[PDB]
Amino acid sequence: IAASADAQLELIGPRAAAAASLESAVLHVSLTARAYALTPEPARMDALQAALRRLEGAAARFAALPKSPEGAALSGRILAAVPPFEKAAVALGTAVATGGDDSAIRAREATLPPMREELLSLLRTFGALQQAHDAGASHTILA
Amino acid sequence: IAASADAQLELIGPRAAAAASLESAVLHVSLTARAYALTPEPARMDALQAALRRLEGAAARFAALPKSPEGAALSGRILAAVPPFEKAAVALGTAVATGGDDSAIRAREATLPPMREELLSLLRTFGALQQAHDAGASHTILAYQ
Ligand SMILES: [Cl-]
Ligand SMILES: [Cl-]
Ligand SMILES: [Cl-]
Ligand SMILES: [Cl-]
Ligand code: NA
Ligand SMILES: [Zn+2]
Ligand SMILES: [Zn+2]
Ligand SMILES: [Zn+2]
Ligand SMILES: [Zn+2]
Ligand SMILES: [Zn+2]
Repeated sequence: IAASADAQLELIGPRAAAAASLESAVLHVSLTARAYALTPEPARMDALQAALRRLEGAAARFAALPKSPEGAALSGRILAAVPPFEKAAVALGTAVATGGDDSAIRAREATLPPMREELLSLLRTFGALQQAHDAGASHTILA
Repeated sequence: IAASADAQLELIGPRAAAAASLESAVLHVSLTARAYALTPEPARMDALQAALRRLEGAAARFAALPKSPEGAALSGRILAAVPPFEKAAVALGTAVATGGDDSAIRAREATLPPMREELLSLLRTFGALQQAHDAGASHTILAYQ
């Protein structure tokens, strides 16, 4: 009861942490993909690959958190956008790795930033709504 | 697209985490203090005690990370708010423990929530500003040259 309330409130820190880590994974993927387009070395290709695994890991962690009703709606949208984003970043990396046109690399890569922006904008809104519901639930328990 | 830019951007996650975690430690000290005062019992004194050590650790993690210039203002004040809030929390505890008068304990208790809400308000403002700053730095870092 008190224990179950406290269990609810203690999700805050981890929920916020998972959201930011998904945020940061989306960034790191964009950053590593851009850098590999820029300089098609082994270490760069490897860093991109590692970034995509980090992204799948962050999406999964994020997916597992209980969310507020508002929060869960956005969450679905966020998670549904992650596979297309990964997919596009994989095509980029592949286009580079296989020696594509400097023009084909440019085109694959140009696809990413609109997806990145959308993904980051949804997570930012998720953070805002969830934190508001956290504040309401917080007050109910401490009252 | 240099290494120095990854290092900058990789601070986002931990900083955000340390902010949420301090937010949570502060709630948790409030929640255990209240529960103790409502129902004085050994495990509840223990938890308030544990919550206090947790808050000192969360403050220390948060104080350790670099912050944007906007944050640095709010930041300084957040951290200075912690000791007074802990000190009040100890005084509520100690009052319940030493066998306080139902009135005096209500007074010490009442002195907590204002301090909690102010600190949490600051923290959330800090989060919003740092987020806006991180979003602008990320954008710039990934801009086409
Ligand atoms: Cl990054
Ligand atoms: Cl709600
Ligand atoms: Cl709590
Ligand atoms: Cl922006
Ligand atoms: Na509040
Ligand atoms: Zn990175
Ligand atoms: Zn709500
Ligand atoms: Zn708690
Ligand atoms: Zn700034
Ligand atoms: Zn942007």
